[PDB]
Amino acid sequence: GRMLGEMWKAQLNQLTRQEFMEYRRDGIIEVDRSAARKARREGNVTGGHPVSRGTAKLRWMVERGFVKPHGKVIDLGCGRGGWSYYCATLKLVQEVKGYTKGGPGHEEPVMMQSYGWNLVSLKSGVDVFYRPSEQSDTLLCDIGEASPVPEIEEARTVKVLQMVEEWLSRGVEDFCVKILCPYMPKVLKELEKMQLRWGGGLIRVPLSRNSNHEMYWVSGASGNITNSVNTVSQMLINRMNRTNRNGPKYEEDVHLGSGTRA
Ligand SMILES: C[C@@]1(F)[C@H](O)[C@@H](COP(=O)(O)OP(=O)(O)OP(=O)(O)O)O[C@H]1n1cnc2c(=O)[nH]c(N)nc21
Ligand SMILES: Nc1ncnc2c1ncn2[C@@H]1O[C@H](CSCC[C@H](N)C(=O)O)[C@@H](O)[C@H]1O
Repeated sequence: GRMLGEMWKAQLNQLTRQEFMEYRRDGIIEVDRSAARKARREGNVTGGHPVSRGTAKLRWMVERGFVKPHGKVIDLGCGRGGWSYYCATLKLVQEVKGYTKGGPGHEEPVMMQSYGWNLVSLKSGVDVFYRPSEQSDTLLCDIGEASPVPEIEEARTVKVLQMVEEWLSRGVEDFCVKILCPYMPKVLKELEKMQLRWGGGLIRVPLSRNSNHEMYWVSGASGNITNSVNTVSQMLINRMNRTNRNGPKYEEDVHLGSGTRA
């Protein structure tokens, strides 16, 4: 038998494009980024606007205690830097190192002056899958590229977990790791072993789009992995089958201020 999430992916792939676009943001929470997009086009780096939607997703988890960034934070796949700049605003964070691939088709780090920007060092041109691990107090990873083929998303997710395993073995106190495809067998098998060793649990951020099944493995959660994943699959399938669509529920984006930290 298959996990319900496999069903969801098959049904997702059968939507027309118009159906898909009507579904992907139906009933999710979305922060309004109109001012942020104007800020990046105007080079406004002091207005507190996050560089991406990712900031609001990590804020959601941090304010619920699912991860408590502190000390030295390493941000794997930092992209423009939304997670890294957010952590540098936090009282217990002392240093943020972000690594991302960059180059054609990939986001380059953006230089911002949000609060605590001077604690952030972002490095492009870095393939984290071949980078030696380093010590960290907080380990973040937001990597996982979508595909219509669930076996490709499965393999991509397993590769992330095998990399994270090396970084966690350095001794990490807090973590938050994107699980792109949590319902496929090879991901479940690996995650269950890694939960046994390192703890944590899977959570679904309601800012995630209905067009993906992404969940985050976070140190400040617990709970059965199979049940957590199934709960998300049923929600996403329920939303796909309720065809009176409303678009997202809008909320306010994070304000990251400006200024250096001592
Ligand atoms: C093919 C996919 F399965 C993608 O593998 C997944 C994520 O496609 P996506 O790039 O939007 O990812 P998403 O936006 O959710 O994630 P974030 O940006 O928040 O990180 O949706 C499906 N998909 C994309 N386009 C279409 C489409 O035209 N028609 C249909 N039927 N399915 C589509
Ligand atoms: N092998 C790899 N090594 C390093 N970065 C990678 C990678 N594969 C993908 N990435 C990067 O992972 C990034 C995920 S971006 C995630 C959003 C980010 N947390 C924010 O808040 O802005 C992408 O920019 C992508 O280019």
